[PDB]
Amino acid sequence: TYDIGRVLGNGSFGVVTEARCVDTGEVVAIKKVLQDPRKNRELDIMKELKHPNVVKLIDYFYTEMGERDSNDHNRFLNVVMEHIPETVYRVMKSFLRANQQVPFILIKLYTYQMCRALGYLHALGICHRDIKPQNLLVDSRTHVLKLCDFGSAKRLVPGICSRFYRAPELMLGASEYTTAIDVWSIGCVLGELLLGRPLFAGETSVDQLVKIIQILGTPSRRQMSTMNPNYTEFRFPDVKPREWKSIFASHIASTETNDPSWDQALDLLTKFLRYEPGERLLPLEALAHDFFDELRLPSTRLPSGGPLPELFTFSQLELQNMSPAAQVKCIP
Amino acid sequence: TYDIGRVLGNGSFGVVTEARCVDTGEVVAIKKVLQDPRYKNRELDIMKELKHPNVVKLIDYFYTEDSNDHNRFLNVVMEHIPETVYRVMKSFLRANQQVPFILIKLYTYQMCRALGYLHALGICHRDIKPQNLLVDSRTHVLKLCDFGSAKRLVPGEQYICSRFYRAPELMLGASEYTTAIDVWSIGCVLGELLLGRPLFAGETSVDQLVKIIQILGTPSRRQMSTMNPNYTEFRFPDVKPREWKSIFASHIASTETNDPSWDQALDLLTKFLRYEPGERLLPLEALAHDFFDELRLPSTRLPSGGPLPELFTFSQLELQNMSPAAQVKCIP
Amino acid sequence: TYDIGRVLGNGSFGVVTEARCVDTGEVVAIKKVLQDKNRELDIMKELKHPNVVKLIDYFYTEMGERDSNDHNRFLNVVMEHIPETVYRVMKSFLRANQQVPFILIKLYTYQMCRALGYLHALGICHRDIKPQNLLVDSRTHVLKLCDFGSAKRLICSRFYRAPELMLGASEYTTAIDVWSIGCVLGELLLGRPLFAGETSVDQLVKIIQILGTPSRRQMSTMNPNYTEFRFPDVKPREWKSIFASHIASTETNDPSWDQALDLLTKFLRYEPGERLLPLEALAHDFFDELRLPSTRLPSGGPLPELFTFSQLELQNMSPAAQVKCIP
Amino acid sequence: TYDIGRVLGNGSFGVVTEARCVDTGEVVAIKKVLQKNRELDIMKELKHPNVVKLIDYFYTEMGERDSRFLNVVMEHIPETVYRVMKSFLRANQQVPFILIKLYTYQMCRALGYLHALGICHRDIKPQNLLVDSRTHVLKLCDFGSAKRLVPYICSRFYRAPELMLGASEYTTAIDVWSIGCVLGELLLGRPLFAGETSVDQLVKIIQILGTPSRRQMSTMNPNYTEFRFPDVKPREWKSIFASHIASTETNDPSWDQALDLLTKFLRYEPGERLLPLEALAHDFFDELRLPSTRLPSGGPLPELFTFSQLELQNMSPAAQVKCIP
Ligand SMILES: O=C1NC(=O)C(c2cnc3ccccn23)=C1c1cn2c3c(cc(F)cc13)CN(C(=O)N1CCCCC1)CC2
Ligand SMILES: O=C1NC(=O)C(c2cnc3ccccn23)=C1c1cn2c3c(cc(F)cc13)CN(C(=O)N1CCCCC1)CC2
Ligand SMILES: O=C1NC(=O)C(c2cnc3ccccn23)=C1c1cn2c3c(cc(F)cc13)CN(C(=O)N1CCCCC1)CC2
Ligand SMILES: O=C1NC(=O)C(c2cnc3ccccn23)=C1c1cn2c3c(cc(F)cc13)CN(C(=O)N1CCCCC1)CC2
Repeated sequence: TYDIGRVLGNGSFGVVTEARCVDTGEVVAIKKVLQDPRKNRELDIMKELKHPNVVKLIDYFYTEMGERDSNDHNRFLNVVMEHIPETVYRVMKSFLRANQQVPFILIKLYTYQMCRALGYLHALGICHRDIKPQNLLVDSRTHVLKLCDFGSAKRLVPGICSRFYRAPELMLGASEYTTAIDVWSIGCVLGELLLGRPLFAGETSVDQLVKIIQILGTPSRRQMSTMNPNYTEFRFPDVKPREWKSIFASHIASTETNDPSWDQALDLLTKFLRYEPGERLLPLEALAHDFFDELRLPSTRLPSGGPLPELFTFSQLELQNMSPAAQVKCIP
Repeated sequence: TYDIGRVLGNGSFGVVTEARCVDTGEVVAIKKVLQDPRYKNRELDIMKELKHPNVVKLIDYFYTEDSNDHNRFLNVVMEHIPETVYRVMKSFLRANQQVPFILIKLYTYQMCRALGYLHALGICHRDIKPQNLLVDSRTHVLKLCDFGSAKRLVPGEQYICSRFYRAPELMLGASEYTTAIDVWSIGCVLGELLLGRPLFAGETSVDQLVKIIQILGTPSRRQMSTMNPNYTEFRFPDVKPREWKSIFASHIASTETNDPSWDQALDLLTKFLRYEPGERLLPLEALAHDFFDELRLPSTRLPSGGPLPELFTFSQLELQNMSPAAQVKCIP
Repeated sequence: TYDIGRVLGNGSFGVVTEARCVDTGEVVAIKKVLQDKNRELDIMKELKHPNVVKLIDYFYTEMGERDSNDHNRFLNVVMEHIPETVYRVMKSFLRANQQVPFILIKLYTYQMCRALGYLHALGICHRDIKPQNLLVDSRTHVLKLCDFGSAKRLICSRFYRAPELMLGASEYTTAIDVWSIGCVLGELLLGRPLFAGETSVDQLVKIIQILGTPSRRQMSTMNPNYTEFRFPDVKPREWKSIFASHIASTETNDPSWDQALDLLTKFLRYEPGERLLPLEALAHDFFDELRLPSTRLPSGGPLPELFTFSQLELQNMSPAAQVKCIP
Repeated sequence: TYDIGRVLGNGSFGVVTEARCVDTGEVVAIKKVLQKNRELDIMKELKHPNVVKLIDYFYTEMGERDSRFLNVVMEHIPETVYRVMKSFLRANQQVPFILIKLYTYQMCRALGYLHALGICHRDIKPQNLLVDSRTHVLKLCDFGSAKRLVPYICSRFYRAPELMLGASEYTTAIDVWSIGCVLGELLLGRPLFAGETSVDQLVKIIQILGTPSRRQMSTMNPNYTEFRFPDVKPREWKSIFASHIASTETNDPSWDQALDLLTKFLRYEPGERLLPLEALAHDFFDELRLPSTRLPSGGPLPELFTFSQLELQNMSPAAQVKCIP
């Protein structure tokens, strides 16, 4: 049913390629992975998701190979998905090359839809576990953002690489963690969208723990125990917490032009990037932040002038995972 | 001119699959990786250079069959060896049996010699682990492979997700290192061969440094900085150095007639696993160690009874990169 | 003693698995069969030959009680491990749309004959020779017999079974293994089974369509209960007809095609008594290439063991065969 | 959940072993196969008085290395028709007619059920027909060869003639032919067409059914038309059992009804072989429908008549009034 043509980089190690569905002429994305045919976690998770900001699962099928053999005729699972041409990663580097900041309306739209998508996932009990700009699909014309790449997602049963966006509890080898690790990533994406470069760029985990400490300050004994208990008494150098207003001072200087956006973005950044995972602002709660107040005004449009994408038709599971204060605030 | 059938696994990015050469009837391994024909492939150029009894032979290579494409598929054809040190180890583990000292000697020797040659060309493998060490049970030949991470370390430049066998300088944001990182791996493999489990098994960059310190002791201020200068004044908790006979006490206990095997292996383990990369015993130099004296006796055989594999017909390049003291000891 | 791992497949009446010998690190095959004395193990203890699997060890494993139930007892036969079969090598070339090179057809057929000649010299009949039983190492191109669950001093296969067996014969000779040798030479040259019928009737017809009608007397040397039994009358075809297309595609100014087919005709004969004996076959011109000193594997390597005949092998070779076979 | 113990033998593939369910103490049979299965998928569909119940299934791993066992758990019954047969054979005695009727009936009803789901068993033989000596219940088992036949195993004596001619395509009638061979052996004390090979067997079939016509031959395998086969005359079933009919006599139509039922089963043309659910209404089973009939033990007869809706749907109207007592 599909013409496979041209490789779109690499997903969860498996290969992702462009494809045309011959019945409709439409282009789709096909991630082919090597499964053992006697159960694939990513595809079972994909079958559950339905949300305005998650890639649609379209079809799936196994490659034939034909060559039988009393060893392993391998077999390849083909997951067919909605094709969206860009990522938040690309839009950023496009603005970077232009030495220009992403407009605050796009930063608001992207962070919102990322938060809403990750809240749904967490409401189903699913943790994406590898949120980074390279996974946040974007449509330049409608500025829809969709989640994708669920090769690392998992239903965290009580009892991954890409290092710039991992939660600090992960870099300390926490043997147990919560869905909050995605919230730390949300903070890192929002952070990079505002800064023009990663907030905590470091080659290894040691290198990053330092850079996080050089900003959040030295973690307390109690904070350290909420991340990894085995390190409750592991002492770090005593660094005093630096504050966002300072790090972005130059950006606030050059850009800022009659906007409280910078105050709201940095406040929202603070509520995401917290050592104690339980103290991190939950994603569906975050939708109510004043940073998104612009998106609920009726006269707000895309910079193009076109209409805003889907933002407000919350499902009941979305509403159920919102505090009463949040439920009143989000109604546009 | 190959019948491609059955996937062996995932190498550096690409997939490796078994294949039959239709001209000779022989079985080979084909690693298919996603190249860009407009650029150069590092792994293939490196392999094109290697000729050594303990490196996989490069047999052939070819590209497999629009604008906006660019992404083509490089097919590298190599010698097929059906096992790894990884598989042999987990084999003995299940039997609650220690790998015999004759094999621990054979494998570590051939690994050192393969890595000594590699260094003599200026190449660094950068990801030595049991899974890369091909083994043939019948001859107990060991060969290096998986050169997707190899590189001719050029002073002045700058990310691997292999966890247990990386050198401490790598787990700090080093950005400059030497071929000594391969020697640290040699130590971890020899360590695991003797212990039945990884010497420093911890899931993250941070957890492992901790596990290494609980054994090697806290690094001195100068030992740090020969690893990563950016962390010279970084103090760790004060751990006392453990004794290898302590870690191996139970293994040393069970195996009666300790002989110098345990003493020579632990002396050789000590000379590999050193914080300062510059103080680590060089791989060809290691060949002359007393641990391998059994390999040089004329009456020594494999446990099967068969003859020992290639061990001593050193090339001229090997000799030039051996201290004169080592050469008289190594040539039997 | 042994670490048991991968299941390689199914032998005669049991499962065969990979295993590591803990003393040596070597990989071996263990055939575990239900000992509910074995014949196969007695047969295995006798065999020593370059082209038979080595018997390495054996031990019993029991599950349950005894006088209570019937518990279980299992014979575990430990053998030399070879990683491929002729069956696998064949299907590999088939997928490639390629003929097995004549040097490998020579090597495999030669070594198969020698093992079966030795086996027969002991008076043993293998009784189930097929590509799945002919172990091969691509690296050396050594061929070894295995799977002796049917061997016997005088089956569920059908494609490589002799015509006498498929006629229900009660008595047979060791020449049933020579028919199987030819059906393997045939598949190596045709790229597909010479006689491939699902059943034990469909198969005789496909044989008849090539060998012609067995004479009144020929049918009597196969199964006497069928002498005066008439079959449809087909005229015998010629192997050069059946292989005409292959002989064209593979061309060459070599006598291999003529020599290979001359050997096929001498193997595949209705009369068991007229079939070329396995050790006599070694002297056939087909294997003259193997006796040249300059010959190598296609790889470039040395040829496997081919000529160091034991004294028993020599006793079962005609004097003409002895001068032709010693290089 | 299970203690795996004594090995009972080999089914279509894999080994079957005795086992105890630790929860109930009950004994069950576990078929362990090396694996979406077909046999397990088919087993999951069947629920009928004369098919083994599938109780459970579970997989064991054993290994964890780069480059599985299905365990099918079933109702345990300690005998087969095969084992009951050798019992009377060794006893120099014929299987009682009430038992022949019971076994053939339950077998027909089980295969009739199986066909109504579109499944073909393809390897019915005495060794597959479980029996309980106490109740004389018969249940089908060993579905490793079953398949639904959307248009290669070594079963010998009970294969249909179209199968022994390797017919690339066939119908569920092959199970009907086996029913006939099982009934036949129950009456004769030995296989009807026992031969070392297929050749020996067609020869034995030809010596009884006579030489097949071209069109009969074309309903089996279109190939081999007008090809081979001497002129052999059809023999008579009453001749074959003449010695048995003497010794027994009985003054009963049992021998006539059995041989009539044998004739309607063992026919070259597959479409002309008596369908199984039809077979239940045959006069042979009239005794099983009498209220005063009991087992030879004195006990009650097993389940025989409480037909599901599908069983009724595949019975001719004449058959339904004949079968309901
Ligand atoms: O349309 C889609 N539906 C999906 O599910 C899906 C998908 C599936 N797995 C992953 C993993 C990461 C990112 C996206 N995906 C795509 C899909 C859409 N592009 C992709 C690209 C590579 C790729 F591999 C998959 C996709 C290239 N590209 C991109 O911007 N990149 C790739 C990595 C570096 C920069 C960020 C532009 C569009
Ligand atoms: O025969 C060969 N010639 C080569 O060049 C080569 C090769 C190329 N890249 C790599 C990376 C790692 C190891 C080997 N290779 C192989 C090659 C040989 N086996 C391989 C296996 C997987 C694979 F993907 C490649 C190969 C499985 N296996 C094995 O023990 N494993 C795989 C990883 C976990 C356990 C260790 C058995 C032999
Ligand atoms: O190493 C060995 N030493 C022995 O004695 C021996 C052995 C014992 N019984 C039999 C029966 C048939 C073939 C070989 N054997 C083996 C042995 C070696 N492989 C085996 C395979 C299955 C198996 F079941 C046994 C073995 C798989 N395979 C293979 O190519 N196949 C299996 C059947 C279909 C295709 C042909 C690759 C290697
Ligand atoms: O209790 C059960 N529930 C099932 O499903 C089932 C079963 C599963 N597969 C097959 C295949 C053939 C026959 C029965 N089965 C049994 C089961 C019950 N016996 C079995 C015997 C062997 C065996 F392997 C399985 C079973 C021995 N025996 C028997 O009379 N034999 C065995 C073959 C030669 C003579 C006939 C008496 C009881």
